[PDB]
Amino acid sequence: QVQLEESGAELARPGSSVKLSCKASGYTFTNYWLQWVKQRTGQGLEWIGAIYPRDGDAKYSQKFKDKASLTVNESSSTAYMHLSALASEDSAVYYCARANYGLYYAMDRWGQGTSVTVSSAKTTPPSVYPLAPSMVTLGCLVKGYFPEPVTVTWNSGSLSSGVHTFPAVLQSDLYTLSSSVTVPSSPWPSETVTCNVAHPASSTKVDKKIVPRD
Amino acid sequence: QVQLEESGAELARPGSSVKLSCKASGYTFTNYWLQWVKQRTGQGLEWIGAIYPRDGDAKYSQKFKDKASLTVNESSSTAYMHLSALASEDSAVYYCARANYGLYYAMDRWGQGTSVTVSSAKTTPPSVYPLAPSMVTLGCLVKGYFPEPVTVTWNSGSLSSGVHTFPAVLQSDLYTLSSSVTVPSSPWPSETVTCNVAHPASSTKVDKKIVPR
Amino acid sequence: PVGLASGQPICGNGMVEQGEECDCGYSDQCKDECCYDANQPEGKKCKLKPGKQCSPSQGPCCTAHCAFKSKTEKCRDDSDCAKEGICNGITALCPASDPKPNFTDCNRHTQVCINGQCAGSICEKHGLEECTCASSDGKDDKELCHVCCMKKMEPSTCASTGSVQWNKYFLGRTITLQPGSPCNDFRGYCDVFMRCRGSASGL
Amino acid sequence: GLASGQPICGNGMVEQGEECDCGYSDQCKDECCYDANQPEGKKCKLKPGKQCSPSQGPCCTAHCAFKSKTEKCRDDSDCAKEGICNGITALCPASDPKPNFTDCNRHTQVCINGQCAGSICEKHGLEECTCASDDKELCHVCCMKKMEPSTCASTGSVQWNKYFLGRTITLQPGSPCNDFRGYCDVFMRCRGSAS
Amino acid sequence: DIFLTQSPANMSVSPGERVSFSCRASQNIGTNIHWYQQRTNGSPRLLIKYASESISGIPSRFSGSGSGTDFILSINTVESEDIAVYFCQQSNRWPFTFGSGTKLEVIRADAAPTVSIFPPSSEQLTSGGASVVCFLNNFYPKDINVKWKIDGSERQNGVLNSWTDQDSKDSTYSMSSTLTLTKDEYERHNSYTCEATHKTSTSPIVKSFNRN
Amino acid sequence: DIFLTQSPANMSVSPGERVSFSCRASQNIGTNIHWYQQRTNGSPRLLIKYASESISGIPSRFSGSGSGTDFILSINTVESEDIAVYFCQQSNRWPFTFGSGTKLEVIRADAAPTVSIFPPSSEQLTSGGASVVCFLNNFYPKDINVKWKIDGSERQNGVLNSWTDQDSKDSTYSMSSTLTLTKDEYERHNSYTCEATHKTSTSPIVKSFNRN
Ligand SMILES: *[C@@H]1O[C@H](CO)[C@@H](O)[C@H](O)[C@H]1NC(C)=O
Ligand SMILES: *[C@@H]1O[C@H](CO)[C@@H](O)[C@H](O)[C@H]1NC(C)=O
Ligand SMILES: *[C@@H]1O[C@H](CO)[C@@H](O)[C@H](O)[C@H]1NC(C)=O
Ligand SMILES: *[C@@H]1O[C@H](CO)[C@@H](O)[C@H](O)[C@H]1NC(C)=O
Ligand SMILES: [Mg+2]
Ligand SMILES: [Mg+2]
Repeated sequence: QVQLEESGAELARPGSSVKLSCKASGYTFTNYWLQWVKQRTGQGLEWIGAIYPRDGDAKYSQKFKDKASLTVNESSSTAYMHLSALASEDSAVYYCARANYGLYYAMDRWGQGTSVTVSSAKTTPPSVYPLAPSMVTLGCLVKGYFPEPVTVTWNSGSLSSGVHTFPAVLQSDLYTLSSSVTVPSSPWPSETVTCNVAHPASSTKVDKKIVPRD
Repeated sequence: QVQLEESGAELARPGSSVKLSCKASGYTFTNYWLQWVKQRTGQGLEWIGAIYPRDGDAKYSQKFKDKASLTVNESSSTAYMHLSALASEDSAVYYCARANYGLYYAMDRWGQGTSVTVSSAKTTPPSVYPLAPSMVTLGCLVKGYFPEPVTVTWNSGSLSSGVHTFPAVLQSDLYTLSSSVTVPSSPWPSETVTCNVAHPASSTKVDKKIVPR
Repeated sequence: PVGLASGQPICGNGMVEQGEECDCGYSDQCKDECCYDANQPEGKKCKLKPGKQCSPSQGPCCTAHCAFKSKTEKCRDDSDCAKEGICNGITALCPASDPKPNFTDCNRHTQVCINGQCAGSICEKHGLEECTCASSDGKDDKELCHVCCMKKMEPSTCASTGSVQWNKYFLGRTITLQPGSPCNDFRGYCDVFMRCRGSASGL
Repeated sequence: GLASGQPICGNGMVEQGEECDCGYSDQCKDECCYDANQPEGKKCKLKPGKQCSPSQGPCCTAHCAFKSKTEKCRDDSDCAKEGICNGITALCPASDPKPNFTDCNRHTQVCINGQCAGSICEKHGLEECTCASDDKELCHVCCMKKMEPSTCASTGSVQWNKYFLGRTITLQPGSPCNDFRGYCDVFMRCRGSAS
Repeated sequence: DIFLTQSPANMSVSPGERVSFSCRASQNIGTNIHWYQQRTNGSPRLLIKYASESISGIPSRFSGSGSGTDFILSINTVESEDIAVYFCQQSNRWPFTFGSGTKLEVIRADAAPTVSIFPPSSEQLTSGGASVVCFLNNFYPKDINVKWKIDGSERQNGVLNSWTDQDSKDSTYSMSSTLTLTKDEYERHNSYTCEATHKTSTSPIVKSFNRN
Repeated sequence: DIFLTQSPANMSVSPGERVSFSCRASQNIGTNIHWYQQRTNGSPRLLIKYASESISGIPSRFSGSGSGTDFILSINTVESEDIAVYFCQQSNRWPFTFGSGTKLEVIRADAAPTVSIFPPSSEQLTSGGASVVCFLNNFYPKDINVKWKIDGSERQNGVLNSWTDQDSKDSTYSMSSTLTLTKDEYERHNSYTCEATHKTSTSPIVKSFNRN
């Protein structure tokens, strides 16, 4: 199955550079143009450029010519995009996508995106708090962390339905996020519901069991 | 097996009379003295008298001679005590008991007792109210009824352990009683506990499901 | 006195026994000023303190103060057939009571005092003899447990004390036997309720 | 969406046997014209005193007058000039040709009699060839001295500097390349072909 | 009649220990006396007859002796189901007479009352009266106090108290206390509180609510 | 470059109805244009190429037509997993360009928010700050307001709001609001209230607590 697996989220200081990767499998890497596309939160797609992995020939949007450098390792069937001299306007999600159906190519297969964040702000772990009051709603507060993402599961992924995790909100170089789970009043308190937060950038992991308050 | 089954609780007006009965089975009725004993709440035993069911010969305590009358039906193997000219001092539990191990007899077998109440007060049904607040205690209030007894069970008697039913308290011709069950917080609310109250004298029955406030 | 007796004489039970003058018990029990406690040496164990005339543990005719009670002081209550015990003034024993006169009422009126005892019947009081009332036939009377009298060696005349005959002597009052007394010609015993309970043959 | 096309009175398109077509009655905003829900032979004909209808063409005004003679009814083509009204009709008359050897089709060809033809080579008196095996140059427009195929080179070459000044002209996507073995894609790579 | 005394009136003993009840006759009855056990809400049950002799189906840990005027019933190893009142009765003459009984308590570790308060029910409030119920549950030893406070103030009127006998599994005691008001007089006030005072604390156990 | 606009920006339709998204190119691109779907947190997904032509594994309810400068992507008929943003992209010349997208809402029956308020946790209070969070969960339609009140007084500072996209199973919207304080200023006051205003009531939903 045809797949483009991209490198994971980068944090990067202004003026530095990042090297984003896209590893191709499932097809012949050197038979297809491979393209890069930028998307700022939540906003349009913007075509950066394309490379032809056979000879490494590259086309660039004029806008990105001073920003991006495209290369491939043909052995590893991997493509790279270097973003350099980083400013905040470069914080964005970046897709690789395979070009297909010539002569005017659609982009028929996409990577998951890599999220680049460009800031001076220092990596911080979240504090995680319980949110407790026929149906009952509980939650977790994930407070004061940087950078994105965090992940939140409930009971190690045994609760899925019932769950809203809210989009993180930035104030003063920290994110806050909350998660919300609604379960029947019969299991809770009687059976345990736990939120599991992980913040891969600090390798913090927290479990919190929710328990009834005064 | 030797057994004596007694009639159930009497309410009786001052000045009236009652007929209390004791049914013998499990032996030859007519071979044993049969005795009657009064006990006021909660207090000493008091021997009323004895009767010998063969010829119906009766012995009476002097104190009860003007009170109690002893008879038998030999056919039904039943003994009777009539209490007459009833006053409040006659309110008491009354046992029949078999005399055995001669010649100076112990009382080797007893009926359950019959509770006699002597009052002018008219029968009233209880109101039943829920009592709700790692363990949790709930209850039932059983209020403003007459006469005793009532029975209280929980979930038709599936809850037994966990349970105090308190002794009833008399104020102004009505009784109030409470009952108390303690269950883990896991069943309640999640699984239901219901008290079942019954007051035979009015043939009232109440179920009440206990529910959080 | 609850529980079995050792049935061995020992100096230290409350009782005087051969070879001992008094016995007030072991030190922990002995309120006697007259006597020497059981856990006190031999040879004094068991013996009257000197100058002390007698001990109340020997008998009621000694005072708490180790003196003989004077003669004709009460040492015993009246029995049925006997008068008060009186001290004789030379011992702490209460001497045997003297008898009440013959044909005095004894044993809940049931028999009569002869030479200080209980014997015979209240029948003999009137020059009758005690008989047993007896059954019509297999069928148990209350009168089985009555005191019943007859003219002397004339058992035909047997009747309850309260019967219409004997009215001269008893005036129609039934006198019941004592519980435990045999009844229906030794085929029975009287229970507390004065019924004759059949009893086993061949004992 | 798809065209019917059947001539009928009306679709809003003027056809044989009709002078104007404004639509049916609730479509018809034309003060010049009779709607299709009018009686036969008022159907799709000009209202009286009305010279023409904007449904006939751009050279009629909203008020049913012919536009006058030098007025613009049509845009620049590659090979053709603006359309001008003639003042006697509402049709926009055929545009006149732009000069011969004007650049058309992204500088790939030349206008001759207002069609778009040939090659930009012919402008300079060269002939078009295909470059054949540098791999990029497969999608260049390439010129040769006339009947001298050895001399074939890309418009962007050093050799053609006189005429093309070192500026490359790429072929249009879809063009045959490498002597009819291939086609150029949007990225101007020559994609191998088979049939 | 022949009269009996029992000593003592109540008696208190740890499980597995031995207990002895004493019965005194007002004249010589020989051996004719018998012993009865009455558990709570139960009938009398014959233990010993005549006064050493065993009854079929009676536990062997029950024994007796005595003669003349003085008699003793003994339990050699007490269990907690032996909580009851024990009676001597004389058969020597009729009318038969009973000693006034000795009550057996079984000792256990101290327990503080579990105290619960309950507000008037919906029904009862729609009906136009109001009862607050306080339980004080499963405590030892026996002596306790309950107090009531309405909005901080000690209310002695309308308070009906009830006490359980000793529990045969648990060995504890429980108590309810019921405060009863008109819906009106109840609805004057706000914070309703009941407090327990028991040996197992220097300070009273307080439970409360506000009307909601 | 060649530029694309998409109309309208958002569009909202009941399930099983038909919907049509529109794309305008700044010059004649012929058929060389393609259509992509992006769900929430998703990658773009190729729907149609060249602009009528189908992609293997794409649901057949997706179609497209157009030519030259004007193109239409059509869903006949809508389901609720079709919630997404839809993009046109032209391949006619590079740099390739995208329209700015149309968002699809799927209409459903009105739902009032489930409103929950939560007090600061123990951990957070020991740490020297305090957060109150209000959820407003599973409401439709989209527009809503929060107000916060402390002891009756309306508080605009320290309030952080977050909104979900539409739920693909539920078809609803949820929202969180986080009021964030010093432990000190939190411990100044007593009653904390979050109040929600939505189409489904004339009067705002109020949840509250008191500091305990
Ligand atoms: C390509 O990747 C492989 C990693 O397996 C590495 O050995 C090789 O040196 C790489 N090539 C270049 C040009 O970096
Ligand atoms: C004894 O009881 C029976 C009831 O089965 C009754 O028929 C009979 O008449 C009773 N005897 C007397 C004397 O009432
Ligand atoms: C009493 O009874 C006997 C028997 O007749 C008699 O001989 C005895 O002497 C009597 N007592 C007296 C005072 O003698
Ligand atoms: C355009 O070129 C053709 C061919 O040489 C010629 O016939 C025609 O006259 C030219 N047009 C003009 C306006 O010169
Ligand atoms: Mg001795
Ligand atoms: Mg027409």
